[PDB]
Amino acid sequence: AATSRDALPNTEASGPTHSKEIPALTAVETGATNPLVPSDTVQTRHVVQHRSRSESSIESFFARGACVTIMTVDNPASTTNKDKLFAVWKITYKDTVQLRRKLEFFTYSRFDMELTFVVTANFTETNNGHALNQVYQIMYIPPGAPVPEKWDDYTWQTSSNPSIFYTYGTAPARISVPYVGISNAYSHFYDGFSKVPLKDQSAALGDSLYGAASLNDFGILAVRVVNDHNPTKVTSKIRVYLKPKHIRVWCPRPPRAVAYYGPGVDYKDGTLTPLSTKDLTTY
Amino acid sequence: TNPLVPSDTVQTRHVVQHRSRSESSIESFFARGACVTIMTVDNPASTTNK
Amino acid sequence: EACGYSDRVLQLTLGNSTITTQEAANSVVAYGRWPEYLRDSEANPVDQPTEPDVAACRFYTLDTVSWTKESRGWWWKLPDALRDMGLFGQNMYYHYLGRSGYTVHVQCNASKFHQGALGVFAVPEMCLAGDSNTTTMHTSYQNANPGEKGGTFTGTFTPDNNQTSPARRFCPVDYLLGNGTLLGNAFVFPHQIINLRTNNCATLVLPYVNSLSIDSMVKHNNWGIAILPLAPLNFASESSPEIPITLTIAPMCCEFNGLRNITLPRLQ
Amino acid sequence: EACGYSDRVLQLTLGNSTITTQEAANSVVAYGRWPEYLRDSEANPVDQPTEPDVAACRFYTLDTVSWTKESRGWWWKLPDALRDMGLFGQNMYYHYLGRSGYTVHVQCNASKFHQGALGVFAVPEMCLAGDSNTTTMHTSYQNANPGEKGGTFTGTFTPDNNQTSPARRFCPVDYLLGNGTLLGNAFVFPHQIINLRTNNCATLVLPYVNSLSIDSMVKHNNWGIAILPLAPLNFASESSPEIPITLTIAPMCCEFNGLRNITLPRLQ
Amino acid sequence: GAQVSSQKVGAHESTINYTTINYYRDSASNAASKQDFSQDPSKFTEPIKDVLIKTAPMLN
Amino acid sequence: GAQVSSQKVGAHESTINYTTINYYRDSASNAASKQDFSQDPSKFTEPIKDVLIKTAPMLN
Amino acid sequence: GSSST
Amino acid sequence: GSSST
Ligand SMILES: CCCCCCCCCCCCC/C=C\[C@H](O)[C@H](N)CO
Ligand SMILES: *C(=O)CCCCCCCCCCCCC
Ligand SMILES: *C(=O)CCCCCCCCCCCCC
Repeated sequence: AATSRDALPNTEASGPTHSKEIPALTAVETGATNPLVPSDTVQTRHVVQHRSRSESSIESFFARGACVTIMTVDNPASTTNKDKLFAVWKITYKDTVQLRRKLEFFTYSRFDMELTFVVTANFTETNNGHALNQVYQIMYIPPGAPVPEKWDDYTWQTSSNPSIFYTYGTAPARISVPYVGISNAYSHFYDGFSKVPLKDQSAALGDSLYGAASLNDFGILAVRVVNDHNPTKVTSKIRVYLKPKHIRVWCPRPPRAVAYYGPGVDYKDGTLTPLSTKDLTTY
Repeated sequence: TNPLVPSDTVQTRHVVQHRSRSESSIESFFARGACVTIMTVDNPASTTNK
Repeated sequence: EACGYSDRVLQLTLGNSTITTQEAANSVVAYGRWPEYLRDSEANPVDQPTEPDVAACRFYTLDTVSWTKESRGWWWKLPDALRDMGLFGQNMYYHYLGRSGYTVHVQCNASKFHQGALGVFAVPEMCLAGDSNTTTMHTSYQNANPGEKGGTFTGTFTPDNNQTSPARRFCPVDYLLGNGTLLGNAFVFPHQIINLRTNNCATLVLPYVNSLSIDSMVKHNNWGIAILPLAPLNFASESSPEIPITLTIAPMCCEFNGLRNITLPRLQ
Repeated sequence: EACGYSDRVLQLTLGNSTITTQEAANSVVAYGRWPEYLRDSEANPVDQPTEPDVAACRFYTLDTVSWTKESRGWWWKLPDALRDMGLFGQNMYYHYLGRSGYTVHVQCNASKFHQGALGVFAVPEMCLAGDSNTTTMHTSYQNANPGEKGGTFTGTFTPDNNQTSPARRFCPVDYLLGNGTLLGNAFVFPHQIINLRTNNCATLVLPYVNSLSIDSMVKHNNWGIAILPLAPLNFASESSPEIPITLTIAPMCCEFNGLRNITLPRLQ
Repeated sequence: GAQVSSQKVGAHESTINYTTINYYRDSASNAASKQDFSQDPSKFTEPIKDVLIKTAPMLN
Repeated sequence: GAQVSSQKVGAHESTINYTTINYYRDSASNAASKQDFSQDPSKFTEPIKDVLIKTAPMLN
Repeated sequence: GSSST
Repeated sequence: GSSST
C-alpha cells in the first residue's frame, strides 16, 4: 500500500541518552547495512517530512525516450552506379551507451517497448534540383522472415511483417510493442553460451560466443525511401528512440564504470582508470 | 489423427499452462495490410507527344 | 539466548553432511529468498522431473586455495564448480535442463594476531571480461568454465596479443570486479565479509535465480562466487604469511528435466 | 472388452519410456507381489534413502542376442545386467546399499511360418555351477558378473583342467538349469513362455526378493533371468534360421542407502 | 470506461483529478499510469537469516 | 453507445479496460474486435463416423 | 449508454 | 462507466 509518491517518514524528536543500547556499533561482515536514522546518534527535533521518492520509482527513472540508433537511407538518380541505399538494423539497446547503462543497473527486466522515429533529410550535391516529399517504409523483420536484398524487392510487400509508412515532415512515427521475450524476463546479462562443446565433435563445431544467447535476438528494422529514383539525390536519417513503459526490474548491479567495448562486458586497455587524483586529507 | 498428449506415453508433472492461441486466430493471422499492386501515373508537359 | 545460543555459533546439516562454526557473522539469504522447487504455476518442461534430494543436496568441498600478501582474488561459477561433484554432477550431465539453489560456506581461520578481510560476493549472471582487444565475447567455453579449481582476479589488464592462436580466456581486473564496474559497489550483491578479527567464515544461501524457471546447466551459469581481499593478509611481522581458504557448497532443491544420454563436454 | 481391449495387446509406461505389444500372453507378477518401497516397519539403515524415481525407473534395452538352431540358452543377473544403465548404474555404484524391483520385457518376433518356444524364467538367488572339478565355489567376480552381455548355457559339462591358470567361470549345463536341478521343474519359478505361434514377448514384474530388506547390489545379485529354448527354432525348410531376442528391463521402486564415493569395481 | 484519478498538486493557484480512457485493445499501447508502489529495502539492506535489532549488538 | 471491454494485460507496471465507439452506420467500417472464438479440431482431426476412444484399439 | 464485456 | 482512484 505504500506508494512512490507518498511522503517519507517524519523525523521524531529525540533527547539525550546513556544506555546499553548501541545503535552506532555494528558489524558489516554480516552482509547487512545498519538501518540508522539521525535520532539514533544525535538529538533531533520533530520534523513533518513532505518529500517523496516519486521521481526515482523504476518507471519514473526510465520514463524517457533514449536514442538507440541512427539509420541512413537515400534516394539517388536512376543513373547512378551505386545502388539505392536502404538500411538494415539489428534491434538492440547496445549500439548507444546511455539507455544501456541505465538498464544495466539491473540484471533482468520486463517492459513494454515504445519506439519513436525522428526523420530528417538533406541534399548532398551542390545542385539546384528539387525533390518531392518522401514517404519512408520502416519494416520490422522478425528472426526468420526474408531480409530485403534490394530497396524494391518482394519483401517490402509486408503481408505479415508490421510496417510503418511514414510521411516526411509529419509528426514523428510511433508504435508500441508488448513484452516479447522468449524468457520470463529480458536478460541484461547471460553468463553462458548458446552451445555445449562436445568431445566427440570438433572444436569449431561446438563453438559459440561468450554471453550470447539467440544470434538474432529480436530481428531487424529495414528502412527505405518508397519514392522512385530522383535526378537530385536526397539522403535521410532515421533516429530511433526507445522508451521502456510498464517496467519491472530484478537484481541490482554496480553501474558501468569504464567505457563500453562491444555488446559484452569487455573492456579496452587504456580506458581502465575512471577515478581521479585526490589527497586522503584534502577536502 | 491420434489425439495424444504427453501424459499418454510418458510420465508427466502438473503444469499450469498460461500460453494461448490468440495470435493464430483467423482474424489475427490476417490482421495486416498487404501490398497487392503498384499503380503508375504521371503529369507531363502539355507539349508532349505521349 | 540465556541457554547459550549465538549468532556466531552455527550448525548446518544437509544430507549426510554437517558443518559447524564457532565464529560466524550470522548468515545471508540472498534477496531474502530461500531455495524452492519449481511450482506448478511457474513450471515449463512437462516431463516428470528428477529430484535427487539427499544424493545431491549435500555439502561438497572444493580444492583448497591459499591466501597470501600477493593474492588478488578468486572466482568460481555455479553450477560449473560442482559439475564433477558426486551424484549432483551426474544428474546434471544426464539431463537437458536443471535448476538449483545453493548453500555456500567459505572457510578461513587464522589467529588473534593475524589481520585481513575477504569480501565474499554471490553475483547473479557473473559475466566476466575477456583478455582481448581485437575480439569481444571470445572467451572459450573451456576457459569460462574452470570447474572446481576456479579462476583468479588480476590487478592488471593485459591484452592477449597472440592473434594466431588467441588465449581466449578472461582477464578479470579486481578493482573492476572483472566486469567493468567498480568493486566498492559489489556490496549491492548478496555478500558477507570474512574479517579475521571478527569471523572465520561466510555463509550465503542462494535461491535459483534466472530469467527462466529452468535452463541448461551445462550451457549457462546462474551464480558467480567472487572472493576478493578487501584488506590484505597480514601477520605479526612476517613478510610471507599464508592462510588457506576452503569452499564447501551444497546444492539445494535441485530438479532436472529432459533425461537422455550423458553429456560429454569438451573441457580442455 | 467390447470396446476392443485384449490380453494380448499391452502398453507399459515407466518414466520417459513406453513399450507396446500386440502379441502378449498376459503378464506375470512374481509371487503376486508388486514392487514396493521399503516400509518403516521393515527398515534397517537409518540414513535418508536416495530414491531416483523416473531417472532410474525407466526401460533400459540391453544388447540384442541371436537365436539359432544351435542356441542352448542365455542368462543375465539383476542388478548386474543394469550396472551400466544411465542413472540407475550411477546410483548403484555411489551407495553401499540398494534395493530394487524390475519389469522384465523379453522381445522376440518371427512369423506364422516359424516355430519355437523360449522358456523365460526369473529365478531368485540364481546361483550357477562352476567349471571346475578341482575346486568348488571358485567362479570369479568378473566371470560371475558379465554385465549386460550376459552369459550362456551349454549342453555339455566340460571341466577346466588348466590348474595353473584356472578359467574361473561358470559352466551352466542347460537341462540342469545351470545349477544341478532339472530344467523341467524351472516352471516353479515365475515364468512365461515365448511360443512363436502364440506370442512375441514375455513380461515379468519382479518384486525385490532377499533375506534382507536391503543389501549390497554390487556384491549380490537378487534375481537371475534365464532364457532357454524349450522347443528349438525352426523355419520353413531353412537349415540356418535366425531371429533376434531383445531384453528391455526397468528398475522399479529402487532406493539406496549409505552414500559415499563411487565404487570402481575390477570387472575384467 | 473512463478512469478518474487524482493529481498530487504541487504549486497551487479540493482534490484535482484527471481522466484517462484507453483507446486500444492491447495493454502494451497504454500510457504509463505512474501509480507505483514502494517497498522496503530489506532484501538488499538486511539479507540476514536472523532479524537484526539495531539497538542490540549485531554480533552476540 | 460506448463499448467497454477488458484487455488481457501482459506486462504489468484490477481489470484494465478499453473503450470503443463506432462512428459509422456500416459495420464494414468498424475496426476488428479481436474477441474471437476457438473450436475443437475434430472436423479435421477426427472426421470418422464412429467416435474414437484413444485408449482403445482404433480398429476392432 | 454503455455495454460492458 | 467510470472508475475512480
Ligand atoms: C514497425 C516497428 C516494429 C518494431 C518491433 C520491435 C520488436 C522487437 C523488440 C525488441 C526487444 C528488445 C529488448 C531489449 C534487449 C534485451 O533486454 C536483452 N538483450 C536481453 O534479452
Ligand atoms: C467508458 O469509456 C464509457 C464512457 C465513454 C466516454 C467517452 C469516450 C470518448 C471517446 C473514446 C473513443 C473510443 C476510443 C477507441
Ligand atoms: C453512446 O455512444 C452514448 C455515449 C456517447 C459518448 C460520447 C461520444 C463521443 C463522440 C462520438 C461522436 C459521434 C461519432 C459519429
